Amino acid sequence: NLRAAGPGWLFCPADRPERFAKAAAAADVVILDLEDGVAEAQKPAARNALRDTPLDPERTVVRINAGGTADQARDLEALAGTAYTTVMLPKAESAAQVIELAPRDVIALVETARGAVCAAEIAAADPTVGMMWGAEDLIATLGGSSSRRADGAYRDVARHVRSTILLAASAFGRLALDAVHLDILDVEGLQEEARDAAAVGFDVTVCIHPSQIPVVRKAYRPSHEKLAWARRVLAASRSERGAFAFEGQMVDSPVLTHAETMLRRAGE
Amino acid sequence: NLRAAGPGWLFCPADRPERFAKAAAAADVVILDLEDGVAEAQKPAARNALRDTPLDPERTVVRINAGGTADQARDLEALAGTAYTTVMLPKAESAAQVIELAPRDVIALVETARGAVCAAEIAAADPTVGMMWGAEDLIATLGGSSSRRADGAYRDVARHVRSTILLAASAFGRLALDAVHLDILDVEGLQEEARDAAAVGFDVTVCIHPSQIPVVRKAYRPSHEKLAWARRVLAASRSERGAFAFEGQMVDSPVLTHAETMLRRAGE
Amino acid sequence: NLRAAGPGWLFCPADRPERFAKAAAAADVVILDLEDGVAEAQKPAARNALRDTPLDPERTVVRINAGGTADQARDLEALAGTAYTTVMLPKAESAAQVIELAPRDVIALVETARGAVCAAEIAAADPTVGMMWGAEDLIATLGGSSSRRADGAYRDVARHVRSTILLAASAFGRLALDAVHLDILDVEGLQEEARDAAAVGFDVTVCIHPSQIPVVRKAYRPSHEKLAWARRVLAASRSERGAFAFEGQMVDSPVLTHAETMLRRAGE
Ligand SMILES: CC(C)(COP(=O)(O)OP(=O)(O)OC[C@H]1O[C@@H](n2cnc3c(N)ncnc32)[C@H](O)[C@@H]1OP(=O)(O)O)[C@@H](O)C(=O)NCCC(=O)NCCS
Ligand SMILES: CC(C)(COP(=O)(O)OP(=O)(O)OC[C@H]1O[C@@H](n2cnc3c(N)ncnc32)[C@H](O)[C@@H]1OP(=O)(O)O)[C@@H](O)C(=O)NCCC(=O)NCCS
Ligand SMILES: CC(C)(COP(=O)(O)OP(=O)(O)OC[C@H]1O[C@@H](n2cnc3c(N)ncnc32)[C@H](O)[C@@H]1OP(=O)(O)O)[C@@H](O)C(=O)NCCC(=O)NCCS
Ligand SMILES: [Mg+2]
Ligand SMILES: [Mg+2]
Ligand SMILES: [Mg+2]
Repeated sequence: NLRAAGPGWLFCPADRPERFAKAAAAADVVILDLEDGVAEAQKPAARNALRDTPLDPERTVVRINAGGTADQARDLEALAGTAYTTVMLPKAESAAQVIELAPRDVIALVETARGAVCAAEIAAADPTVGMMWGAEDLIATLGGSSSRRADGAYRDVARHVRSTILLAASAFGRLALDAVHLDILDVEGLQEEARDAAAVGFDVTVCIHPSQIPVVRKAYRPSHEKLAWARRVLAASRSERGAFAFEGQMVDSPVLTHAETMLRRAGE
Repeated sequence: NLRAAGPGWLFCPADRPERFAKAAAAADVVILDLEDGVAEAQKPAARNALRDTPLDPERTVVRINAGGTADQARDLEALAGTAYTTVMLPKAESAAQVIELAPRDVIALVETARGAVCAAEIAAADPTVGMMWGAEDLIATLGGSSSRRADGAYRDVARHVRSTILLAASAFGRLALDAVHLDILDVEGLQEEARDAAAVGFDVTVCIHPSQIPVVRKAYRPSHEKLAWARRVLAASRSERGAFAFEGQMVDSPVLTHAETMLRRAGE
Repeated sequence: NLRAAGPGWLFCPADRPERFAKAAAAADVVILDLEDGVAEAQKPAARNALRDTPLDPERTVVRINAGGTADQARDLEALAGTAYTTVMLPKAESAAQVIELAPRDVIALVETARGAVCAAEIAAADPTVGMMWGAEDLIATLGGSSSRRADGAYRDVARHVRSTILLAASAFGRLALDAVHLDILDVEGLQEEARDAAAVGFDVTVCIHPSQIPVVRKAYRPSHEKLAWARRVLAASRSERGAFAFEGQMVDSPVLTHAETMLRRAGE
């Protein structure tokens, strides 16, 4: 039940076991990384550390290597000596890549054009429990050079893939995870992203530094002004029958659902 | 031939029959609503109203309840006592949901992640004559809480689904209907939306208040500046062979088509 | 190997053979146009010009007419008398339209809703070596009247299709070609577009005037500021193993790939 954890998930390289406990303490869910966070020469040591420094398997996911690679094979061998049951699959590009990871639960990280093109097949695969997107491998594999424009906003194709993943995940009832914010000190930019992610239905914002978790948790709580409105409209709705105008707005079922969702997030 | 009616379509709850004639007078097409506009407890009375206060079936559509619901069964039973032949299907999620509504004409309202993912299949279904998108059920079903950002623009996933629906509809020659504007007094925002809808090829902007119709109709006629240009380029084109530069712009077939479409709209 | 040619491709109407050598001199690759650049009445003459005034077939593409048209038939007949082996297919709408052009290499120009819906199938077709998108026929066929909003940006549906084609192209290892800039003297607007195109992984910006070519070649060279950063981060990486923080940013494999890609571009 990762769907009950909290929105602040945190990457930690698997070759840094001295930080595992810190990460577990700071975050709702830790993603121990055997992939791009760790250099090739350091992967074997990272795998040893996984086995030798267990976190709670109910709140820890392991990002393994891409399908068909020698590393993934070594990863799955190492995982056989752990109690970890959920993995994150990078460069997820087909349903088959997820299905071969049975009986583990899988979070598919779509971060290539092929993955975007196949997002719905990947989402529908049986072991999938969530979908994440990655802007940086996406731009890298497209042969590009930057995921953001001068003003910091994501370039269109990244914005496009983010929506693609959110819909693919939601269409098949999977968790949706938003991309990492690479500018560590940029709490302002992270706050804006997290608030928007929360508004559109993402379940999680993945973080790369523990200082980011409190920003993400706060961002997933609706503002005082949003909560006041949620309260007002739901109260007025108790006296109405069908569509009605409230504070100049046409309100009915899905709008009341937004209000309920806001109060739910405030409560939990 | 809804195709031949104006762009101003107007929802009216079916449990408000004293407003039917008003709605029919103000709008090009009326959508009598048996779904979210009407509370569950009032649906039977709305169904009775549908039978007892008929509107011109050549300019009226009935939004029924979602596929697989007991409410949709009751709606279709009530529909049997009417002349209405076009229905709007909310939460359209598969070609099958549309096909089972034969022999009626169907406008598919895609307002869920699954709908967006399956948009093209829904558009290609035989009884489909139109596609609409719905931002609020979309966000609600995603688990989100806000369809628009602080400055009022639709969030990315809504913009994405809008374009998805326009393309799916056009690829199969269906009418495309743009989403409702819930801020009733926000004539400014409606105007902005409706002008853009007209410019990209939407056939209709759906309205929730009769005061919105005049705004939509005006927004769908190109501005004086656009029409002057259309006239100029087309005049110039009659003495042209192939691509040519007009007022510093490269002009060929599709640009001339744009100009003709403007003048056609001014004509209509 | 059009992939090894620069990013500056130039359309020239096939009924203007006195400009062929000029085109060839200015551009990296010339696209000789038998479609919309040429009026129907001038097409047979254009076809004679193609035969009578040959360009280097290793650096020339021919845009033929759409699938199923009498004009395409005549285009292919005319082409049998040339050494041209790559064609551009306008209004590309299915894999079948591409496959029937074997054994020639095909750049599929997607510029209709159907094309956008079928983009991945088109890209995957065996003869496809490139995908381009066309904003003006897109709006034209949707029944719209302008591809850009007041401030000059492309409307959403065009931005949507652009990303769609970039992903489809890249998912199947095809060249990705960005859309023409119709405002000839707007070199500032072209610069912005081309820089973004290069940043997200487009291989080509297609031009309609030889004055645009220098702008495009310059835009595909990363700025002094970006190159400075690429040098720094890659130098720093040779001292690191795995993810590291550089100048406040989380850095790992794909980001370093971005840097390498910038330097590769500066080298070319
Ligand atoms: C980028 C990174 C290497 C920075 O290292 P750094 O220079 O040591 O960062 P800081 O100096 O700001 O460290 C601050 C504190 O937080 C800790 N910390 C930083 N990142 C951490 C992480 N991902 N997990 C656990 N603890 C972390 C540090 O250990 C340090 O703790 P301490 O002062 O109590 O000893 C680190 O943030 C990191 O590993 N991020 C994740 C990278 C990753 O996994 N990428 C793969 C997918 S994007
Ligand atoms: C939101 C709503 C309930 C507001 O009702 P309201 O409080 O009466 O709004 P107003 O006071 O501004 O109404 C003004 C006039 O316009 C009429 N009117 C308002 N909305 C109307 C509608 N959708 N159809 C017909 N007439 C309408 C009212 O009857 C009133 O007429 P009158 O003065 O001649 O008697 C109403 O706009 C409505 O029902 N909209 C449609 C809701 C819907 O169908 N949602 C589902 C799909 S999104
Ligand atoms: C738009 C167009 C007709 C402009 O005509 P124009 O008025 O003659 O252009 P200019 O006056 O700026 O010409 C300037 C010079 O560039 C040349 N030139 C302009 N466009 C050229 C082209 N597409 N190919 C080769 N040479 C071109 C002209 O011959 C002229 O050369 P010169 O004066 O050194 O002898 C011409 O640019 C053109 O044909 N563009 C392509 C249209 C097209 O192919 N559309 C279909 C796909 S989008
Ligand atoms: Mg990655
Ligand atoms: Mg709805
Ligand atoms: Mg075209």
